[PDB]
Order: sequence, then structure tokens, then C-alpha cells
Amino acid sequence: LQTPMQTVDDLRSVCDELPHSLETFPFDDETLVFKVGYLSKSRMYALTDITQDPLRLSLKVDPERGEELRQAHPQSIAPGYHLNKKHWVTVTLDGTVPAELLGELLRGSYLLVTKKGFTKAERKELGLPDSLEGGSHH
Repeated sequence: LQTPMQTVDDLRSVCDELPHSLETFPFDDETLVFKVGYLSKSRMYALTDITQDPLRLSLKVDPERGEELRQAHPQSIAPGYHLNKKHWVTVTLDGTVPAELLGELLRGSYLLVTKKGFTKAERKELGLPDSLEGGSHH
């Protein structure tokens, strides 16, 4: 099922299922970074500072959709914190944005990165998928 998308454990649970995903802490702080790709070439798709409660989740979004999201949830979705605000938003994980939407945005950020950061040949070699399974049924 849908986790509540409110803890690091919730985020791990989603990212652990995504092919070639890797956790690191490349800063000096407690910023957990999820990257996708080869061990010699991996690209960030989600970040959160694990010492903050509630967590803040940064992720990549199509610019148009980021604009919509920020208008639909202005108190909970901000331009990406210390990130390229053309492509990143930061979502407060306090229960104010539906878990199912959050899950999909997290999977979406991963997909976008595989599309933008890797070529068709790369995605074939490594085996990065065109779409993701384990969408929930309605």
C-alpha cells in the first residue's frame, strides 16, 4: 500500500524498488541524496535533509507541472531549495499533500531524470525502464 510519505523509511521504500538507485550523503550535512545510473555516472532525482521534522522532499518536475503544483499547494510546495528552480520543487512531508500524489511525484522525478540525463542507448544497456509498474489501482 500507500505509505503516508512522511518518513525517510517511506522514501527508502519507494526508491529501493527503482532500478539502479543509490543513496549517498555528498554534502557535509544530513542531506540524503538518491541518484540513478552507473556507479561511474549517476544523476540525482530526490533529496531530503534527514534531521528536519517534518521532512522536506526535493524532486524534479516538468516546469509546467511544477507551476501547477505550486499553485495547488502554496503552503506545502516551494521552488527547489538550493536547487535549479526551473526544474526542482521542495515538498513539506507533513501530510498536507496527498501521499499518492507524493509517491507519483517521486517516481516521476526518477523517470524524468532517466529520460533527460541518459540516452536511449544508455537506458537500454543499464536497463532503465520507460515507465514504472506498481501504480495503485482506483
